[PDB]
Amino acid sequence: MGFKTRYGIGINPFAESAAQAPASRIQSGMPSILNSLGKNAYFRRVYVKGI
Amino acid sequence: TQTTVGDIYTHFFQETGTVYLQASVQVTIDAGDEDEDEDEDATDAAKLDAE
Repeated sequence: MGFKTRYGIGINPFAESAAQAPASRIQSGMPSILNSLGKNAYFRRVYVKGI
Repeated sequence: TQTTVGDIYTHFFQETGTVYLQASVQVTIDAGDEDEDEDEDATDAAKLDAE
């Protein structure tokens, strides 16, 4: 017996928020190295060392 | 092991479990030229996990 399902995820528009225009009119909305890696503006993470 | 951008690597931590890591900048994993002599802390595996 096996299971199977399909979900998919996607980045949000204006995620990078550092550029004023999309690259190629129609672009993939799925996260990747050049579009989502440590460039989103909705989330910031800080390590805590000392405790 | 020399990292290459965009590639995927996997590892298992002795205290927290396994996790998959995607390199963003090319780098030498070991320490470059460190993680010897001055450590005097723990086993080989515990040294790699710290780095």
